[PDB]
Amino acid sequence: LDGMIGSSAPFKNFDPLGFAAKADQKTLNKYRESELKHGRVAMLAVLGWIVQEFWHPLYDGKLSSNPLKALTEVPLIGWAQIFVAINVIEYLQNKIKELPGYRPGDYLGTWEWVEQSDEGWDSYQTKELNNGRLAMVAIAGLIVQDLITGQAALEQITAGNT
Amino acid sequence: ERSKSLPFLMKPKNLDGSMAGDVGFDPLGLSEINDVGVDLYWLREAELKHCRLGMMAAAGILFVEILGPAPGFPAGKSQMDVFWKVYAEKPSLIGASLAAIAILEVISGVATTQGRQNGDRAPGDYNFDPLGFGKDPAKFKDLQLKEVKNGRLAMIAAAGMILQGVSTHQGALENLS
Amino acid sequence: VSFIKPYRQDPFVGHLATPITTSAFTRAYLKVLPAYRPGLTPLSRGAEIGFTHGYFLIGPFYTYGPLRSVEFSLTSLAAGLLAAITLLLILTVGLSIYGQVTYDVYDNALIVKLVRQMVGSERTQDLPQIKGTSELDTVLGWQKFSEGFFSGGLIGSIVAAVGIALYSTYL
Amino acid sequence: SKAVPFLEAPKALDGSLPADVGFDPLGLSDIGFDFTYLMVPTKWDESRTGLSALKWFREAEIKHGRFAMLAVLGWVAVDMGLRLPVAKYAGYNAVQAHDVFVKSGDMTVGLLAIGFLEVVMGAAIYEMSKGSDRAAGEFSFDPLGLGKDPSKYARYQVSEIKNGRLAMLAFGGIATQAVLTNSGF
Amino acid sequence: IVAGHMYKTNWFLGHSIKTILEAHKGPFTGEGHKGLYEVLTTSWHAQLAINLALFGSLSIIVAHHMYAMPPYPYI
Ligand code: CLA
Ligand code: CLA
Ligand SMILES: C/C(C=C=C1C(C)(C)C[C@H](O)C[C@@]1(C)O)=C/C=C/C(C)=C/C=C/C=C(C)/C=C/C=C(/C=C/[C@@]12O[C@]1(C)C[C@@H](O)CC2(C)C)CO
Ligand SMILES: CC(/C=C/C=C(C)/C=C/[C@@]12O[C@]1(C)C[C@@H](O)CC2(C)C)=C\C=C\C=C(C)\C=C\C=C(C)\C=C\[C@@]12O[C@]1(C)C[C@@H](O)CC2(C)C
Ligand SMILES: CC(/C=C/C=C(C)/C=C/[C@@]12O[C@]1(C)C[C@@H](O)CC2(C)C)=C\C=C\C=C(C)\C=C\C=C(C)\C=C\[C@@]12O[C@]1(C)C[C@@H](O)CC2(C)C
Repeated sequence: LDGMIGSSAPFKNFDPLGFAAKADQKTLNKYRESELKHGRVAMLAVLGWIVQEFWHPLYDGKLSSNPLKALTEVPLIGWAQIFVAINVIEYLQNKIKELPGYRPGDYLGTWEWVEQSDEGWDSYQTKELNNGRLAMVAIAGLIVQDLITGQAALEQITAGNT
Repeated sequence: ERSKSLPFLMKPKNLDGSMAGDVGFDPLGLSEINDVGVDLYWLREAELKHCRLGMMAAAGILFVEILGPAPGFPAGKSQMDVFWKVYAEKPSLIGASLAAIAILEVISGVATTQGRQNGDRAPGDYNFDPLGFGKDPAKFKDLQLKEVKNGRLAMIAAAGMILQGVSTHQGALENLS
Repeated sequence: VSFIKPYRQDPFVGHLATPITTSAFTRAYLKVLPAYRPGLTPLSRGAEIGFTHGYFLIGPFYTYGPLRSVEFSLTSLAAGLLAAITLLLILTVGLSIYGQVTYDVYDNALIVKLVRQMVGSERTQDLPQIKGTSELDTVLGWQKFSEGFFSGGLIGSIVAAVGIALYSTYL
Repeated sequence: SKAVPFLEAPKALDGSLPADVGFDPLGLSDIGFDFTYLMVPTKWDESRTGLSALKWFREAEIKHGRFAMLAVLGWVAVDMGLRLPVAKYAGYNAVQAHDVFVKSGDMTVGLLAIGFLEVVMGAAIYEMSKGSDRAAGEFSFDPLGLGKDPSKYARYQVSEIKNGRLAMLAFGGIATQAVLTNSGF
Repeated sequence: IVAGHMYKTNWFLGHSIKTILEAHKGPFTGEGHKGLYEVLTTSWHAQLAINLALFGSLSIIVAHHMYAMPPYPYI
């Protein structure tokens, strides 16, 4: 709800509940960090959901193609390694956050090269944000549908449980 | 400013009044093509060649179907299928006719391109007036108009006869009745 | 926008500021590594490097050595551990000779200033010159670095052997 | 506006077109796309200033109205008999005559002839886009001559567009109902 | 045949290779393909390089697909 990147045509500066009208710059940076992290994690989660459903080469097959079921089938020592890798990545991100000129979601340090941003750079950042938002909605829907129905995405669609 | 044939269309720029049969009927503006060696001269020469070929073909079909074939030639009343009967027994006639037409068409193309280049020959002109039917003017324009109209009608007729013979495998007047 | 620019505004260096050389991720990741982590003595840097290196070095020797075993064998583990320790010894010998022939300094970040201020009209290359201002760039610093590498390599190799034995036995 | 009074106007329905009352709730008469490019995909001519979507829509509406009027006349005719004085047209209603005649090679001939006429008059539309003074739906077709007396021409215009709208809706009903006033579902 | 109706030659129709190349810039590539059209229309050696490289690669691909799927009877 500022001159921040992420304002698109359907709803420009979409803050209907006024979360940003009262927040300071630090809280807004925190909100942008949370939104970008959620969007990236959700894009990965949606892609993994679908691909796992129609392709699970690892673990010598097995590891039932329905997600939320393979969640309880991974050896639980591979879960620990994924957890530790995510933790090390976020430790590195925390270290990045104290670098001078840091921008909320910018872990590549594009502020080093991008002074006086263009419209293409802002448009690409907005594209990433919008894809992340769509993936957040999609992954929430995926998890809820798999919980209530018990079938996965391409399985529920194939049968016709819509 | 509006074409005489199509009042809802502006006058085609390249068709003023000169050519016989000109009524401004160029809805697609094909007369303005000036590429791939195609222009108004080439289009008019092609139209006149088509007119003459269609006139000859329609006259031949009607003659053979009405008055019958010449002695020693096959019958059948289907002109699109009697060709293969002639070729089955007199292939040399067909081959010689094809070679003659090929040579005459090479000459025709050379003449068309030359007359287009050093403008001295009107499109479709081959100086073929052995009987002197079009020597004087004020009759040449009327003869050109008659030839163009008859040739367009015979073009349409000959295309119709070709399609009818290919599809129905019957004679033209056989399809008529 | 352009994501490649001359390094530090010098178009004549043989280097470029690409999204890999000078990215914030690269900065933080290289600044958390023992070789560049702030607040570490050269002995601590050497110890951490040796620990990590012995830890991942025992792996290939134990797994693919001349005395492998598809099951767990104490002889295979001992062979891999000894090979890793001897390789660490060879690396420590290389470090020692490299430091012996490279530096002649016992306290850096000062001698450079002393010869930039109080003149250096001597045989040079010890008073003047002096490449690098890190504590690793001294005779004393590199000696402690090699000592730490060697001790940490032994400790990390032993720890990795213990972990391998535990994983092969209790899993 | 004069219809749907709680909406002022689309933007381009000033009144320069006949049969204008202002009814356009969706604002379809403001699309910036020049639909002549659906015919000539490129600008082609440097003098092609462009054709407003409103004029293209008016031409389409007039053409639709004429098509629907002739269509309802034909569909009503084949419900009450009235077959062509020739064989192979016996009785097969209107819901089935279309397919049986598409089979018998003459609907293709009709398609070719209608396409020829459509191409000529679409060349007229393209010239209008180029900037000819010809108005939408004006093919200068007044053979019998009941088109003089400009007041009569304007009245007949509004009449033709209103009748075309009525005929469009009536044909939609007739084809949807499979005829009820003269036949059964 | 469809692919042959792509580039603008003599009518107001088709593509200009100069306009296509000059529009393909990027953050990592500076000016992008600007000037490549002038390079490939003024240097026979550049055209020979591209054509010969792709031609040899095509020959190797042909060699593979030949034995892989024998296209001739009794070969
Ligand atoms: C939130 C992300 C996420 C999570 C938690 C999982 C979780 C899981 N996946 Mg998976 N997957 C994901 C995304 C994810 N996936 C994506 C995006 C793809 C497409 C390439 C796949 C493709 C995939 C296949 C083909 C298979 C799994 C399988 C599995 C299961 C076993 C773990 C495994 O072998 O992973 C394997 C994961 C991969 C091969 C690809 C992971 C690539 C990661 C997500 C991208 C890089 C991450 C990086 C380290 C951190 C980002 C850096 C920066 C942005 C900060 C487990 C339930 C296996 C299974 O049993 O299926 C039922 C299996 O066979 N996944
Ligand atoms: C939208 C107009 C339209 C269309 C598509 C048809 C279609 C049809 N009618 Mg038909 N009809 C119409 C209007 C129409 N009618 C009108 C308005 C009347 C009353 C005058 C009739 C009276 C009528 C009778 C009496 C019969 C048919 C029949 C038929 C069918 C057989 C014809 C056929 O196979 O195609 C042939 C091809 C076409 C119909 C395409 C039309 C091409 C025209 C001829 C080109 C010229 C149009 C004209 C010049 C427009 C002038 C405007 C402008 C130039 C100024 C066919 C389904 C016959 C049948 O068996 O039906 C069950 C039948 O017996 N119709
Ligand atoms: C480069 C060139 C010439 C030239 C040049 C020059 C030389 C350089 C000089 C100038 O400077 C330029 C230029 C361009 O003019 C081109 C040559 C022309 C071509 C390419 C010739 C094409 C002729 C094809 C024809 C005319 C075939 C017609 C077929 C029929 C079939 C008849 C049937 O009876 C058959 C057989 C079976 C029956 O069941 C039924 C049917 C189907 C009706 C009707 O007849
Ligand atoms: C080309 C030709 C015939 C070609 C026929 C062909 C290809 C047919 C081939 C086929 O049928 C076969 C064979 C077998 C079938 O299974 C296959 C096909 C293909 C169907 C005849 C030319 C025939 C050519 C002829 C008759 C030429 C006559 C020339 C004369 C009279 C010249 C006179 C002059 O030369 C003088 C005397 C003095 C000069 O100064 C002035 C003039 C006037 C020029
Ligand atoms: C829906 C429709 C029109 C709807 C109009 C509406 C809602 C208008 C509403 C308003 O006016 C009111 C009420 C009041 C105004 O103040 C406000 C508005 C809003 C303006 C037309 C459908 C129109 C639908 C049509 C025309 C469908 C035609 C289908 C045909 C002709 C099929 C032909 C065949 O060929 C096949 C396909 C197969 C062959 O085998 C058989 C046959 C049958 C021969």
